Formats: sequence, structure tokens, C-alpha cells
Amino acid sequence: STIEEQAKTFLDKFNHEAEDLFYQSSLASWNYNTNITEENVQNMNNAGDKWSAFLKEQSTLAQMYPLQEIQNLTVKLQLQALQQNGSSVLSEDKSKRLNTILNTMSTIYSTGKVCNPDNPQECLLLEPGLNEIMANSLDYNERLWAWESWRSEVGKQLRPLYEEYVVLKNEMARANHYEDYGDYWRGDYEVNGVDGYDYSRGQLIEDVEHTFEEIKPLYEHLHAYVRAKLMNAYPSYISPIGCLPAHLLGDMWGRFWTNLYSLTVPFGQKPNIDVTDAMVDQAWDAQRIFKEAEKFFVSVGLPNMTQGFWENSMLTDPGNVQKAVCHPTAWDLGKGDFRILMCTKVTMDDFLTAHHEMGHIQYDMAYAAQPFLLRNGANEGFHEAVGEIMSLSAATPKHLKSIGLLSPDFQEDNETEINFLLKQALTIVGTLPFTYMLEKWRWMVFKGEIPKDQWMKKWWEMKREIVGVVEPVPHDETYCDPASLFHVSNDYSFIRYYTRTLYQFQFQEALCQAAKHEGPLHKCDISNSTEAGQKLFNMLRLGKSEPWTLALENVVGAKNMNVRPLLNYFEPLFTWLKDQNKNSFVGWSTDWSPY
Amino acid sequence: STIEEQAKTFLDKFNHEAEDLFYQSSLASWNYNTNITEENVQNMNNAGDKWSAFLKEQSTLAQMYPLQEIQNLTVKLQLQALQQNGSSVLSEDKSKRLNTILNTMSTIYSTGKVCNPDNPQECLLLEPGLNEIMANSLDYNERLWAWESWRSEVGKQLRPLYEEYVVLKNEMARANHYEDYGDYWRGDYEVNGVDGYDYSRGQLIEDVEHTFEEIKPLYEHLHAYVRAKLMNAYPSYISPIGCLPAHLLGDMWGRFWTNLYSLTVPFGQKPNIDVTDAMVDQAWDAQRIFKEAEKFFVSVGLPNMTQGFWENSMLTDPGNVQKAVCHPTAWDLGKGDFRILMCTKVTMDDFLTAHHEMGHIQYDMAYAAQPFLLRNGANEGFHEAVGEIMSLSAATPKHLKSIGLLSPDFQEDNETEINFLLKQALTIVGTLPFTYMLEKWRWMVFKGEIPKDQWMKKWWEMKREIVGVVEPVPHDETYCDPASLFHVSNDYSFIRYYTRTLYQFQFQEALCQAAKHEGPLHKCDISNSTEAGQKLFNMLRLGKSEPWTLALENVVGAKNMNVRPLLNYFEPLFTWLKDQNKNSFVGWSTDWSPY
Amino acid sequence: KVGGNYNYLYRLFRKSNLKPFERDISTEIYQAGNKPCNGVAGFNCYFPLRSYGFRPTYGVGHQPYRVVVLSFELLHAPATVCGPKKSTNLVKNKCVNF
Ligand SMILES: *[C@@H]1O[C@H](CO)[C@@H](O)[C@H](O)[C@H]1NC(C)=O
Ligand SMILES: *[C@@H]1O[C@H](CO)[C@@H](O)[C@H](O)[C@H]1NC(C)=O
Ligand SMILES: *[C@@H]1O[C@H](CO)[C@@H](O)[C@H](O)[C@H]1NC(C)=O
Ligand SMILES: *[C@@H]1O[C@H](CO)[C@@H](O)[C@H](O)[C@H]1NC(C)=O
Ligand SMILES: *[C@@H]1O[C@H](CO)[C@@H](O)[C@H](O)[C@H]1NC(C)=O
Ligand SMILES: *[C@@H]1O[C@H](CO)[C@@H](O)[C@H](O)[C@H]1NC(C)=O
Ligand SMILES: [Cl-]
Ligand SMILES: [Cl-]
Ligand SMILES: [Zn+2]
Ligand SMILES: [Zn+2]
Repeated sequence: STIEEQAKTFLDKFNHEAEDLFYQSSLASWNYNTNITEENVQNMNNAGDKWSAFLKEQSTLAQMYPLQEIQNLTVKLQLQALQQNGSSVLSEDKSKRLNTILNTMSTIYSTGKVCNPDNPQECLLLEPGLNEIMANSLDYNERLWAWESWRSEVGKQLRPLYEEYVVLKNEMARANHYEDYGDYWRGDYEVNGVDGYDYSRGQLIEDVEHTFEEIKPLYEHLHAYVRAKLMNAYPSYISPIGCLPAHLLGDMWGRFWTNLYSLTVPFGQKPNIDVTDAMVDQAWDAQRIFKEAEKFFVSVGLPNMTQGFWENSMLTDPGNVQKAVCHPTAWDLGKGDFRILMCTKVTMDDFLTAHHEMGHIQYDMAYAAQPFLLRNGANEGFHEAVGEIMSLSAATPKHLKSIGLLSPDFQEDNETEINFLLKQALTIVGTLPFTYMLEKWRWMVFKGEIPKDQWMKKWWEMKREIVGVVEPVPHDETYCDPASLFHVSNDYSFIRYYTRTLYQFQFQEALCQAAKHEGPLHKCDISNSTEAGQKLFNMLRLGKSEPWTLALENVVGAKNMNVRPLLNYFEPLFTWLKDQNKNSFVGWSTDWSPY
Repeated sequence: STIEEQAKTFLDKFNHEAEDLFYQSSLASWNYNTNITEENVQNMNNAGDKWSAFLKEQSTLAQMYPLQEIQNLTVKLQLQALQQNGSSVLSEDKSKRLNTILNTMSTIYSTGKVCNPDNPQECLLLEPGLNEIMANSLDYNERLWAWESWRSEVGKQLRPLYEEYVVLKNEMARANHYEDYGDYWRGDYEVNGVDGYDYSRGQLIEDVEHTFEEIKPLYEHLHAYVRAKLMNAYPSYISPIGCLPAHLLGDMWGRFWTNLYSLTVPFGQKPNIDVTDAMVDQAWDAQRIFKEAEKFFVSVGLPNMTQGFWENSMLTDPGNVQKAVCHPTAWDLGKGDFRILMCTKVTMDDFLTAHHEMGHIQYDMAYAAQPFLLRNGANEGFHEAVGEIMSLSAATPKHLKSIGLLSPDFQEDNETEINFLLKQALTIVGTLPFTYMLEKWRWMVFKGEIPKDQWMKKWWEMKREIVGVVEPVPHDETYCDPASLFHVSNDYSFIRYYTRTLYQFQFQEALCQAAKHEGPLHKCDISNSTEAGQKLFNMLRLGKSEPWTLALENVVGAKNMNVRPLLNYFEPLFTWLKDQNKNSFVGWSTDWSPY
Repeated sequence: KVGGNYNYLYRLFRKSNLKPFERDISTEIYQAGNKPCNGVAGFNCYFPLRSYGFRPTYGVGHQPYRVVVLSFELLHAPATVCGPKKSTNLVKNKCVNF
């Protein structure tokens, strides 16, 4: 027997053993999240190491295959995801040292508490209190102190740990036949072994830079519009041709500008489209929301949920008797078991979030006929992209009035459309420059293009040019601004939030053509579109068994990432911003500083 | 008609004409060997040039095929063995000059006679007298003089001829689209035209060097054990940490160490297992030996011999009335004619040799359904490998007592097993370092890595490091040590004796697993094993119609040459040598010299 | 069961396909490599039988389904087996078809 027959035999046993053990770990994790008790914690711990030790012992036995004689693309892709050694290549001392740094970074970030000089017993942690001031407080000196004091207590403590975090991750990736740890994150989009659809890791850096060239004209007019409106709210602190401070973006890190809608609203006389009061009048609940959402997915051409979905999943919090996580999370236990954990309330935000969690389940059920090693999306951005196009298609005014939320005696106007597009731009396109500079900065840190004594200098230099945010006060080299983010300190990839944003509009632009749309992109509805759902289901069914380049061609039809559909979505908003951003100089000067 | 149809038509006529003419040459050669008369010599001469001229005229007509349009692997391999021009590429002057050098080297080596200063009329030739002193004489100065005087009279005369032999063979191979004449010998193992089983000529050099790395630990303990035992037989001449002289190996060239068993015997109190006296008591003869041997082959699953075998072949010398060659040679005349010429006596050595000649006939009858151009083994080592595994399987104590040679009241002990494994190591693994350095040295001569003025320096330098044999006296550059060997002066490949040795244990290890063996490898017997014979017959039937890499996978299951089964055979001997080679320093120092 | 019904096993690896209406209960270690492994469990030495572990929370495609096969064949036999024919009353003083 050849080496190919031994590989298929090893995978057949591994798939049977993995689905049995992964279901036990998922079921134990489900009981922990649905009921926080010491009995459920122990069930998650022992099942956790059981699945962890099983994946390690099977990966070690998989290393006995050279992988060069096998020609089957299906068998090769499964072994690549299994034969990956990971952090086990380094010695014993480097393994425990790297794990120790990852543990202390999460504890310092979570248990971080900054004291205030106003009162010795008035200290607040990160999530409560601190985020409320950075979002609702309008005082300049108040949010300025809270912005600097957080990085002064967290950045100075994580800086000695971050210097050792980079050198350990670099030596680990280079031992795995890579260039640096930044290339390891970009290895997910790597496609090899099939001619005509390959995609090198180095091409991803060129793809992000080329697509970002077209986002700048849309962002420059958006940044100039927000700057012009913040002059009345924060006078004598913003320059007409200068950049914007970092403590005036609405958040501690300035990732999302959703908190700036109350200050930079174009037309504040008319309220936004909200169906919160329309649901309480019709006596709706969490069960009605998922039933109305299920009717939307089956109209496009997707099958119905399993019987265990409406029976085992808990869609309503029973109160303060069985503690559960209030965060919406899609649970795929496996073997036909699909559950959703979410404390769905009577709110429009929960309505759009319900379609987001339900859209992920439709994705998981599509590739259910695939092996365990291929039971995943095309990449780290393909999963969240399908879940967000369902919420945008449901947030359209035409879909809300068709199901009974909006009254039929209500016609949309131009003012409501501008407020809708501008509000979405503060969270969709407003986070692209922040995501762009954060990834490109770290990619140069792991590679070595930025010396250790120039981390803070290059960080603010890119912030001034790319995002256009000036530092409020001078920061010494001992500080560490990137470590203040949750995704950076906990070793989480942040480029997935950029590719998913671009892939979101590629799918929306591909479905509007099949649905025979006749208006703007933000008014499209994929409801009652059988041809659009069938074309989309052909890509979701493949999952990870096919490269993302081939899967993207099934729906969008393009072999490479494209940012053009992103500009077409905000095209009416772009023409409106250019008409209003004519009284002042468009752009920002990096040489200006408030200090 | 395409070029492929013309090639098949040419092969059909060639195979018909070749088998007819090759049978006449084989029949004429048989009459010459079975009866040395002037009538039989003339029958071999005229039939010799008839077959030689036929092969030349058919090869010239075969050159009209480009061989690049043909896609059939069967037709391509036959033409490659026929379209080979050979020495006919060079001009007329270089052809006769090269043949003249090959003729005078055989005459000088055969008629070489060294005179002695003890008596002006006491000169002896190579085979008689000289080999007796190098084997049985224990005097230091006696065998030292005979070792140096031979190379002084033969090496000095063949050195001017060997310098011209290399340059002529290099220019001949380079004209055939090769690198050097050493690459021409390695072209037999070349496999091309089929993906997944290719084998380049350069990979053979890397294969021999990689497999030799594991033979050194077994040989270092073996060389140290022989050195420790020869200190009592040759005192005041061997260093405890130095190398061994070349005139103390038991032979003129030190190829086999069989003559060292009488001096380096582990346990000389108990004699070796010999069945010579057991055959004369049961009134056995040459006919009984071949009948008992035939029962062994048919028990494994091989067919019985043809009727013409027991009638035409002469298995007993009729006396001094019809001169015949006493050397055992397997004769395959073709067209279902298989004969064996051997003067089989009542001796245990003739019993094991009978299975060696009979094993080759079973090989020839396997690929009898193949064309004439493919009527051969996989390579130059596959033929002798099958013939030797039959002798080792027959030399086992269990097989001897089952047929009636050994008395049932005799149980083997540990002392008899150590003497058996050590005696086989003096001729099987003891010749591997000598074969390794001899081939690697010549491969660098034809290629040009060794200059002409450094032939003797590099020869002894490799002998000290690889084999561990120090030169007794300094030799000038005018000498020629490699030319003293029969296989080197007569233009015979010597690498075939290394690959066959490794392939011998690969087949033995592959048949013991099918025979459900439960002990050491040297106690295995392929007798009464139907599944072992059927698996072996599937490889012998292919012959040369399939690459040696694919044929090796049918029995052993490995695509590349492996030396691991060689170490498992001498594994009980390895542990015994390491337990005894602890009173002195293991290894040898190349810096030490007896002069 | 909630804890997993691992009582049902199935063969996953075998040397060759089974013949129609063939029953094999052999539990020999399947030789997936080159050596027979001498009858031990290890690399390229896998056990043929695998368990199911049915759970009530599984999907429709993974729930256990009791399948029964009714093999029928006619070998020119007197056909001893036969279903119910009919059942009627008895008419009196009237010519009917019996
Ligand atoms: C590759 O593997 C898949 C999964 O076992 C199989 O269905 C397919 O036939 C294989 N293809 C080849 C060419 O071996
Ligand atoms: C739910 O699943 C059933 C199962 O057949 C299907 O008939 C139905 O169309 C699905 N959708 C709704 C809204 O019932
Ligand atoms: C889709 O079909 C449903 C079926 O009644 C209908 O109520 C709804 O208005 C339709 N929506 C669109 C956008 O056509
Ligand atoms: C290749 O040649 C052999 C020998 O003539 C013949 O048996 C075989 O059919 C040929 N195959 C093809 C594909 O021509
Ligand atoms: C096979 O076994 C039988 C019975 O044990 C024995 O007589 C016979 O000699 C064996 N075959 C050989 C070739 O020794
Ligand atoms: C010899 O060959 C004949 C051919 O038919 C066969 O019947 C017989 O068994 C063979 N005998 C032996 C000892 O192999
Ligand atoms: Cl920052
Ligand atoms: Cl020599
Ligand atoms: Zn999501
Ligand atoms: Zn031989």
C-alpha cells in the first residue's frame, strides 16, 4: 500500500474520534455557558484537556507523513491543518515562558484598575464606568485624563512583557519554516497545490495596500466632516486644518465611531428608524423574533432549522436563577446539533443580532457533510461576512414594513437615508484605517523593520498619516499603546476584521444583481430571491474543502479581493459629504499637534 | 502509420531473430564448457561473431527512431537497451586502442608471475600457491613479501595502461550524453519515464553514502574484535589503537575475511555445524542433492523444473575424459531450456551452492514470458540476491534436521549461533567497506575529482578512514593498487556486490514477516510458506519489464534502498561484540603506521 | 442515553468488501501499513470496529434508526408460508358460491 492509502485510513479514524470528543467538549462548554456552576466548570476542565491531549497525540502521529508524495488536494489540506506543530517546536523552557506571558497579559488587561487623584477610593476598571465616560461625557479634560491614565497604567506594565512576546513569537514561527510571526497569521489565506487559484502570503500585504488606496478618498471626506462638526462641541481645541485628538473619537481606542453619532448627526430633527416601540404594541417576544427571522432565510432558499434547535437552545434568560452569558454566540456542537445562546430582548438591536446568529448557523449546516478538519469557513473573515449581510438586508425599510414592523403609511425620504448611511460609516468604514495601520505596524514588528527603540514613534507616525489622529500629549518610549487593545494583548488576529468588511460588500453586490435590484445598494433585499440563495448556498456548502479564491468566484465572480463594491455602497453618502465638505480644507496636517 | 507502430513491428522481428541466434550461441557455449575440444571452440567462435554482428546491425537500424514520440513504457525500455551505441561512438583509432588496452590487461593479470629472490626458479602465478600462502601461512614476513611483490610486478606494469584506460573511457561516456564513465555504470539503476518511481543516477551515490553510515557502527566493533584477536597470533606488529596491515586480512586484496575464522574464532572448542560426514553415511550423491533442493523450492510455491533439465544438464563430472569447468554457472539457453553446469561433490559447501544455482533458474523461468530485451532481472544485483537468500534459508539448523541431515537429538546453543553469525560477518558485512571505498574512489577518478598524481595517495587515505587498513610499507606513485583486482582490470562493475548484499537482507526480512517467524532473522526458513513464495514470484515474474523501485515494493514494500534489515540480521552478534569489545579502545587511528 | 449509548459498534476498516448476505464477526487488527504489527494496536495498526455513542441531542441524520431487511426468495418450494385468506359467514337454504 502507498502512503496515500495510509493517510486516508488515518483520516477516517481521526474524523470519527474527533467528532465524538469535540461534541463532548462542546456539550460541556454549553452547560458551562448556560449555567455557571462549579459542577459545569469541572465538566469543561476535564473535557478540555481531554480534547487538547487528543489533538496533540493525533498531530504527533500525523508528522510521520512526508506530505510530498500525496497528490489528493482533499487529503493534503486536512493534513496541513493537523500536522501543524505550533508552539511545540521550541524547547521546554521557551514553551512555558511563552505561555506565562500570555497568561499574565490577560490578567493585567482584565483586572487592570486605574486610580484617580480626585479620591483615593474612586478607582474603576475597564468595562464599567470607564467606557461610559469615553462615550457619553462631553467634558474635554475629563475624557482626556481617562484616555491617558489607562495607557499610563496598562501600557507601562505590558511594555516589558511585549518586548519578550515578540522575540518568542518570532523564533517560534521561523522554526516552522516561516519568515516571522506576522507571516503565520497571513498563512490562513495561503493557497497552494492547485494551479490557477494560488495565493501567496506576500500577496496579502499588497492586496490590503492596493485596496486601501480607494478607501482614503472616502475616509478623507468622512474625517473632514466629523472634524467640522466637532468644532462646536469642543471649541478652542481642534484645528481647522489639523488632525483630531485620540480622546474625542468616542472610545478608549477609537475603533468604532458609533458614540459620535449624537454629536455629528446630519439632521437631528428627525429620529432614526427604530422599531422598538412597534414590537411592544404587537406583543412580541424572543420566540416571535426567531420565527420571523426563520421566515426570512427560508424565503431566500435555505432549509429550516433542526428540531433540536427550538428545543435545546435557550433564547430567553430565565432570570437571576441560572446565570448565563448575555453575549450572542453561535454554538455548533456537531452531529446535527445547532444551538444559539443569546438573551434576546424586545429591541431592534436584538432583531438584527438575531439574524446575525441565525446566519452563522445556516453557514455551519451548509458544510455539515464535510470532514471535521474541513468543517469551517473559507477563512477567518468568510464566516462573519455571511452573518452581517443578513442583518443589513433585514435592516432595510422595505423589509421592516413587509413583515409588519413599519406602518404602511410611511415613505422614506432623503434625510433618513443620509442619516442611515452616515451612521453605518462610523462603524463599517470608520474602522478600516484603524485596522489598516494596526496590522501593518505589527507586521513590521515581527519582521524586524521597526527597531525596539522606535515602537511608539512609528505607531503615532502611522496614526497621523493613515488615520489622521494626533496624540494629545507626548508619550515616552516606555509606554505601549498597541498593548492596550484586547485583541493585541490576548494574541488575537485583527486582520480578520478588515477582510470581512470588504467581503461583506462583495457578497451584497453579488446578490443584488441576481435579485434584479433597481436602486442603491443599501436598499437591496435578498428576500424572496431563490436564485440568490442557491448561488450563495453553493459557496457555503464547500466551506474549507475549497480555497477562498475559488469560493469567492462562485458568488462574486472575482478571483482577487476587491474594494469597489465598498465604495458603491456609500456612493450616495460620498456625493453628500463632498457637497458639505467644501467650506474648509479637506485633509489633515501631520505636523500639527495640540501640545 | 505512426512511429510507434514501426517500433513494435521492429521489436517483433528482433525478438524472433534474437531468441533463435542467442540459443545457438548459448548452445555452442554450452558445448565448449561441457567439453573443451577444438571442435567446440570453433563452434563458439563463429557463433560468437554471428551474434555480435547481429546485435550491431540491429542496433544501427534502431538508431533511426527518435524515441521521444513513443509513449509506451514497454517499447521505450526495450529500445533504450538496444539503441545504446556503446564504444562505437568514438573514431576508429580510439576503438582499436581501447580494445587493445582491455586485452593486454587480462593477459598480464592472468599470466602474471612474480619471481622470488630465494630461488631463481621458484616463481608462482596468482591463483595457485600465492593464494595458499595468503590464507594458511601464519608467518609475518612470508605473507608480507608476497603481498608487496605482487603489486610491485603487476601494479607497476598496469599503471601506464590504467592512465590511458581512464581518459579513453571518459571520452566515450561523455559522447553518449553522460558525465563520465563512472556514471555509465550507475546508469543501470536509472529509472525515468514514470512518475512516482523515478530514480536519478546521482541519487545512487547519496544512497550508498547514507546506508553506509549505519554499517560503520557494526563494522567498527567487528574490526576492533578481529584486531584484538590477531594480537596473540601476530605480536609486536599490531597497535592497540592503530589500524591493521593489509597482508593480515587473509587474502591478497582483503576482500573476504573467511581465512580469518581459524584465528579469530570465538569458541574453538566446539566445531561448526557441518553435514559433510552425515551425507556419506546415508549414501548421498549429486542427484540426491538436487532432488532434496527441488523439494525445498516447490514447498515455497515454485513450479517444478522442466524435463530437459534433468536430462541435458551435467551435474556430475565424468572424470578425466571430458574436460569441463568446475565452476558452478547457471545456463539459460532460452526457449524453455535451462541447464546447470556444476561438479557437485558430497560436501556441505556444494549443498548450499546447489540452492544458489537452482535459485537462479527459478528466477529465469519466472520472466520467461517477457521479451528478449527484458529477459533479465531488475538490475545487476537483483539476480544474485534471490540466489543467496535460498542458501541462507537452507543453511538454517531447522531445515537441515527436517530433511534428515542433522540428528533429532541435537539442540542448538548460544555458542554455535555466535560462531555462525561471526563467520558470515567475515564475508557478508566484512566486504562492505572494501566495496564502498573501491567504488567511491573510481567514481572520482572518471569524474576528475582526483588528479593523476594523487591516485595512490587518495587510495590509501580512504583505506585508512573507511576500511581502517594501514599500508605496511610506503608505496611510490608509480604503483597501482586498484589494478591488482580482477574486476577492476577487466572492466567489471563492482558496485553490484554492494547493492546485492543490502538487497539480500531486504528480501529475507520481507519473507520472515509473511512466514510468521517468531525468532531472530538468521533462524528464519521460507520453507512450507506458500504466501511467501507467491509474493516473491510476483516480483521475479516482472524481471526487467518494470523498474527496480516498483519491483522492490512488491516484496519488501520500500521504494528506496534500506540498510536497516542488514543490522537486524547481525543484531544478536552486535550485542555480543559490544560486550566483548570493551577491554580496548574501539576504532582505529589513521595517523599510525607500522613503518 | 444522556451519557452515550456506546453499545452499538460498526466495522470501519476491512481488507475487502463483503459479499451479499455475508456476516463477519472477526475483530483482527486491520493492517494498514506494511507489517502485520503482530496483533497489537499502534501506528498503522487500527481496530476494525468503531462505536457510535448515540445521544438524544444529536441531529436527525445522526439519530439511531432500527433498519430491518425482509429477504424473500423462491426455490420452487411448496410455499409453506401464506398470509390470511378470508373469513365469511355461512349462508343457509340458498345456493351461493363456496
Ligand atoms: C481524494 O480523497 C477523497 C476523500 O477520501 C476521495 O473522495 C477522492 O476520490 C480522492 N481522490 C483521489 C484522486 O484520490
Ligand atoms: C420549517 O421546517 C419544515 C420542515 O419540513 C418546513 O416544511 C417549513 O417550510 C420550514 N419553515 C417554516 C416557516 O415552517
Ligand atoms: C416576500 O414575500 C413575502 C411573502 O408573503 C411578502 O410578505 C413580502 O412582502 C415579500 N418581500 C419582498 C421584498 O418582495
Ligand atoms: C506497449 O507494448 C507492449 C509490448 O509490445 C504491448 O503489449 C502493450 O499493449 C503496449 N501498450 C500500448 C499502450 O501501446
Ligand atoms: C514442511 O513440513 C513437513 C511436516 O512438518 C516436513 O516434513 C517438511 O520437510 C517441511 N518442508 C520442508 C521444505 O522442509
Ligand atoms: C515435478 O513436475 C511435475 C510436473 O507435472 C509435478 O507433477 C511434480 O509434482 C513435480 N515434482 C516435484 C518434486 O517438484
Ligand atoms: Cl492608541
Ligand atoms: Cl590494496
Ligand atoms: Zn458574528
Ligand atoms: Zn550466483
